[PDB]
This record gives sequence, structure tokens and C-alpha cells, in this order.
Amino acid sequence: PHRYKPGTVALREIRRFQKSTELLIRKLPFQRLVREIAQDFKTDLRFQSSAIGALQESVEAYLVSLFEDTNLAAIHAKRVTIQKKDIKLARRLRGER
Amino acid sequence: PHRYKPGTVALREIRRFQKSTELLIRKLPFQRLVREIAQDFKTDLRFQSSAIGALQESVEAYLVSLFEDTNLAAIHAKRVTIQKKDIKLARRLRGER
Amino acid sequence: QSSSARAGLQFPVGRIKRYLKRHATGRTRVGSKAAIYLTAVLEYLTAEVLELAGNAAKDLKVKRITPRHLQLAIRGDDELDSLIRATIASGGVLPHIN
Amino acid sequence: LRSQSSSARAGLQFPVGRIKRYLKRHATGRTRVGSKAAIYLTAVLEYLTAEVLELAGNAAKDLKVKRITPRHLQLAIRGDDELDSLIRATIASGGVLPHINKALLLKV
Amino acid sequence: RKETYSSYIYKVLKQTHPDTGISQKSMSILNSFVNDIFERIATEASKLAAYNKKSTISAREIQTAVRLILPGELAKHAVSEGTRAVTKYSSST
Amino acid sequence: ARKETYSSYIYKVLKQTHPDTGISQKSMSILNSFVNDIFERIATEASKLAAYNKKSTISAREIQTAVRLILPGELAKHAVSEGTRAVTKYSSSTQA
Amino acid sequence: HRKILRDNIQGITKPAIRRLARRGGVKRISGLIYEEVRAVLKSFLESVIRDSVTYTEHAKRKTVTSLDVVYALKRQGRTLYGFG
Amino acid sequence: ILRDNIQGITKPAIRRLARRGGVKRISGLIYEEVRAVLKSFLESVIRDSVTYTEHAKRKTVTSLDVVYALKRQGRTLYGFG
Repeated sequence: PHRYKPGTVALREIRRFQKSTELLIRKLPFQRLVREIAQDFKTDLRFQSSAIGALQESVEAYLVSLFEDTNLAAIHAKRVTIQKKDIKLARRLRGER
Repeated sequence: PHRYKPGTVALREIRRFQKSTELLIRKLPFQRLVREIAQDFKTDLRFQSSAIGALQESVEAYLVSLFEDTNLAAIHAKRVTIQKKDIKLARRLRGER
Repeated sequence: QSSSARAGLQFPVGRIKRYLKRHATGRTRVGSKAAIYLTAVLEYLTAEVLELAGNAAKDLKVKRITPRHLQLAIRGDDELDSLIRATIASGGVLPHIN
Repeated sequence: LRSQSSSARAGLQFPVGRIKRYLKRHATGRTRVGSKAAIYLTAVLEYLTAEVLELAGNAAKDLKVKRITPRHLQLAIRGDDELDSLIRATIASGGVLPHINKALLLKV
Repeated sequence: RKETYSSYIYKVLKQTHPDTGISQKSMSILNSFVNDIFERIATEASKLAAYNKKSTISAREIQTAVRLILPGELAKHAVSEGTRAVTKYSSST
Repeated sequence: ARKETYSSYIYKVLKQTHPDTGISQKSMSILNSFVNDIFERIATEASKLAAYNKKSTISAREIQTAVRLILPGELAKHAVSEGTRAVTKYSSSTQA
Repeated sequence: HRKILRDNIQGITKPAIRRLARRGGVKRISGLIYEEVRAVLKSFLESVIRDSVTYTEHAKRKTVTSLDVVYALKRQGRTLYGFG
Repeated sequence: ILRDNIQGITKPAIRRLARRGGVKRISGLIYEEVRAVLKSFLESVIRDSVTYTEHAKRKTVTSLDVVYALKRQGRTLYGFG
């Protein structure tokens, strides 16, 4: 059988996301979760649907900013994975509370 | 002449300066600095003392911010010196320009 | 009779009337909500300047000098996110280490 | 031939009644010259062009005819000349630029 | 115009504990934050009451201004005395 | 059922810069959001520095200053070149 | 009617977080990036829903638009483009 | 007099100026990149300094105008005038 290295999912999945800019996170569970975090401050809110699209690509943009900086902060320290000190230094340098 | 171990004397000089709040760079050095960087790209113009004092205040505050979080980025890599790759990773996490 | 006292509390309202007029956009602004700009400025300046009483045992010094107010504005984590990129003239840093 | 000041009295292509309206809607004080202000039409003309010319640049790169959004984000990160004009550049379904780093490839 | 706030700063520091003193140079720091967060709440109040295109600026938009920029704890007790003092103007006729 | 729109002048200037291409609706919305927020920040600092100069009416020198201080140097030299060129053109308001 | 609905807060999961995570670029993941990407999407999304729906309610309005959340994203300083 | 000299060779002040925050043992070669980063920051603040001065139309500089510029670049060194 044909088989090639665990860990060499890298470059083919690199192009496999990179050609397409469709929204990564699956939609209506994400609707459920934003509905649930919103639902416990004030009543009877709805969403407009393109507002869900807006907050969806907002979390997409902020997450890709997050682990792009943890990616190069991981390679800052001769390291091949990301781990918890990497994301914690990202959340040091974030500047936003 | 008895002077013991280096390195924790670095710590008492650490606390020595950051107790104090003296304007830490030297005056006519920044004077000639800011003239001879201003006069070239736009022509001969004149300064005022409080304005130039405030602008090296800006210079001090910005660069002390960048080297303290440069220190945090350096001690990410389990290491106690300060080296250049820490600095440019600090500049890049700080919003490249 | 007097507008700060017909209001009652201790900020002036008559200048922030026209200081809002100085800055406004909407071609119309109300003549009765000076009563909240003074409340805003009362609350935020007291909610910084009363904390300056925490100088006492750490300074035993009677005026509120320029490093010292930031030297206690830092540990107000509820405060530092209101002067975020803002920074002092000659203020110092709250010290710490590794 | 015509007795009508046809709104491009410089010769530009954006609506000047809209520029008079946007100047009297930012509208701080009370007297604001709406006659001189075609010198902001020229700036919104210059960067209409400073996006659509590199629209025309990456229009060849995807072999389209219809201009769309991922090519808009590759043009929004054309270059440092225009990253900084829109410091927070993220446009809707814009994706990202292609980037592997030099770190991970080691011929393994 | 020559116009400051530092006297009202001094009256405030007296209606604290009156034991301390306004220092020589921090009152400029106090002036600079009172006018800059004054101006930025004025900016956001301007355009937030401009998005519903209502002509004046008034009570509802100001309490939503002074909640929608300043963070949680001082915001909610801030708006508590905001309502307090604005009733306290109307406390008399 | 009544809305000011930007897209019309946008597509005519797109077709005149480059001749032969097409557009798309969400890309129409991203560049009209771009044009109104770049107007938004030039306008805000235009009012701000026509406030702090203690001068009373908005002026072309003031907004040439404004466009210099907001956008970086490459499009600074561009935008000032056609700022002066546009004011040369509309200033030249003759019978012919 | 009461709409009692509990956790979807883990609801995007290890393939979902790894597909967003490699979409950002990183090609080697460690076995506990569950909980921190949890907590940080908690933080960011409660920030945006707080400011957005609070001044949506300022608009006398109990029903959110999209223009309110994009004005909140520009209020936060992360101005999204192109939904109006 | 107006002649160009090199104040980029500022002073080695960073071996006390990095002694403002918790810089441990230093190990050097930072002098040239601390030189580069502070020259970038000073040129960034000084071009909009002179920008308001030509909008000031008088050939001095001043402090209220420098704090106008200083917050409009975002790096608002607060509180001096």
C-alpha cells in the first residue's frame, strides 16, 4: 500500500485551504453558539443574517491573526509545534483587554 | 577590594533605576539629534524647548515599551541575554510599522 | 439660581454647554444634558484622584506629584484601560521581574 | 455650445452634489465652503484608481472577466504602499495571501 | 480661549480628603485627560446620535455613550450616578 | 425604500480606467465601504485641525494638509499632484 | 419559550479548530489547543456582542441589524469591510 | 550655521536606557537595531511635527501642536501641554 509521512499533511493542505477564501467555520452551530453567549445578557435578541456573516468573518479574521502570530512566535524559538506558551505570549502582546 | 558575584548586582541596579523617574537620556544630545533629523527632509525650522522635551518624552516611552516586551520575548526562549531576533520579533508582533 | 448649584454638584455646566457646541455636529443639542457631562467628569476625576490618597503610606508627601499619580494609576487595571496608549510625562513603571 | 456648468468643471468623475452633502454632513460649525471642495473629489478619484489599477493588475492573474473579492484581498495586500492606508485590512471572505514560511521546509 | 479646569480640579481635591495638595505639574496631566476623554466621548456621542439622524443630543444617547466606551465596573456605577445627578437637576422645578 | 448609493460612479470609473472587465456585488460593497470610510477619516481630522488652528472656515489648503497627513508618501505625492491639477482645472472656469 | 440552551461553546471542535488553525499557517499542533482557542473566542466574541447589542438597544431597537455590528467593529478598532 | 553631522551616533545610552525596564544581561549587537528602531520612530513623529508647522504657517514648533500630532499618529504620549 502507498503511504507517506504523518506530519506531511502540510503543503497539500496549505494549498488546500489557500486557494479558497470560503468561510471556514461551519455556520449554524456558530449561530447557536453566538446566540447562546448573547442570550445571557439581554432578552429577545435576534440576529440579522448578514450580521452573523459579519461576526463570523470577524472571528475568522481575529483567529487567523492570532495563530499567524503564534506560528511565527513558535518559529522564533526553534520549535516546530505551537504550544501553550506561544499562545500565552500572543495574549501578552495583544494589547486589548 | 571585595566585590562579589555579578548578576544580582544587575538586579539591584534594576530596582535602582526604576524606583527613580529621571528623564534618562541626555539633553543637548537629543537636541542635536532632533535638529539634524528634522532639518533635512523639510527645511530650516525652529524649535521650542517644551515641544522638544515632550518629543523625546515620546521617544523614551515608546522605546521602553518596546524593550520590556522584547525582554518578555527573549525569556520565551528560556534564555537570559538579549539578541537581535528577539528584537525584530518584538517589532513584528508590535505591528510592523 | 446658580447653575452648578441649581444642578447641585461641583462642576461647571455653563462652559461645557458651549464646549459641546464647540465640538458638535448634529446642528442641535439639548439645553438640559449639561447635567450629565458634569456627572461624567465628577465621577471619572474623583475615581482617579481619590485613589491618590493611596499615596499616603507610600509617600508621606503632601502634594500629588507627576510620577506618583501614575505610580498609583497602574494597579487600577480598571483604570489603565481608560488611558490605554496614553502615557505620562515622567511617570515611572510599576516594577517587577521574571 | 452648452450653457450648463456640467458638474465636472475640473473634469472629474465623482458626483459633486454628494461632495457638498458630505462636507455639510460632517458639519461642525456653521460656515463651510462648498465651492472650493473639488480638491477632495480628486483624492477620492486618486484612490478609486489606487485600488482599481491593481484590480487591473491581478485581473490577469486569475483569468476572469468579473472582478471579485479574493483578488481584492490579494490587491489589498499588494504592497506596503497600501497596507498602511487600510491598516486593518480584512475584507469579507477575503482569505489571506499565500504564505508558507522558510521554517518548515527542510527536505525531509 | 484661556480657560482651564484646574480650579475645579482643586475644588474636587478639596472635596476629597482636604489634607493633600494639588501638585505643580500633575494638574496639566489632569487637564489633559479631562479634555481628551471629554472630546472623545463627544465624538462618539456625536456620531452615535447621528446614526439615528435625530437632531439633538440628549439623555439616552449620552448614557449609551458613557457606557459604550468606558469599561465595565466604573461604567455601571458611573451611569448610576449619571441618572442620579440628572434627576437631581430635575429634583426641583 | 430610499437609499443613497455609491456604486454608479464607481462602475463608470472602473470601466474607464480599465476598459474590459466585470464587477461583483459584494466587491461593490467592499469598495464603497472603503470609499466612505476614507472620506470619514479625512473629514474627521479636517474638522479637527480646522478647529485647532483657530480658523473658521474649511479651506483647500487645510484639506491638502489633511490629505498629506493621513495617507503615505507615494500616494501623498500622487494626491497632491492631482489636488493641484484639479484646482488648476476647476479654478480655470472660463466661458470656453 | 424560555430557550434554555447550554453549551455550544466547545461546539466547534478539533477538526474545526485545526482547519482554522492550519488556515492561518501552522503545521504542527500540540495536544491541548482545545481550551485556549475556546477561551479566546469566548473573550473576543463576548466583547463584540456586548458593545454591538448594547448600542443596538440604544437604537431603541431589540432586534439587531448588521450595520450596528459593523459600527461596533469599527468602534472596537477592527473595522470590517463590505457588509454595508 | 547648518551643516549635516551624524547624531545617529547618538550616545550609547541604551546601556542605561534599556536600563529603564527589566532588561537583564544584555549581550549586545542591539546598538544598531535599537538605533534603527528609534530612528524610525523619531522620523515618524517628526514628519507630522513639521506637517502641522506648515499648517501653522510660522517657522517655530510648539507643544500643543506636537501633542495634536502625537495623538494623531496614535502613539499619544499624553499630558504635557
